[PDB]
Amino acid sequence: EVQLVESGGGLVQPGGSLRLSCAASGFTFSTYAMAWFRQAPGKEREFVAESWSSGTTYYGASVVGRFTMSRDDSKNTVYLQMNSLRAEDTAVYYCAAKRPDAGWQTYDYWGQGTLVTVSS
Repeated sequence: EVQLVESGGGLVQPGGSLRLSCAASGFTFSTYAMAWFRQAPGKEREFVAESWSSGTTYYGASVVGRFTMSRDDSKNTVYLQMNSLRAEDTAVYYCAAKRPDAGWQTYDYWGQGTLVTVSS
């Protein structure tokens, strides 16, 4: 079955940086959109970033200019580079995958997440 596996979570101080990665298999990676979402304690899941093999990449309003996402289609891996981290970036971060022929909010596959804590 499809696997999406996040790596890289942990504790970072405010102002620090952290890079997450997500390894994908079991579906046609090159044609899907890959995305990062996050869920802060007790809140609804929030869009973070999305990237297509065409190069098109875009971000949530709260993170644009601080986070960057990249994809390595040759290695079935995506990355989230998080800079200038803030306490309110604390969340479980999830990788997700979306078919090119699905509605723009329909994500078929979800990783199990990685915890990121930003605290002094």
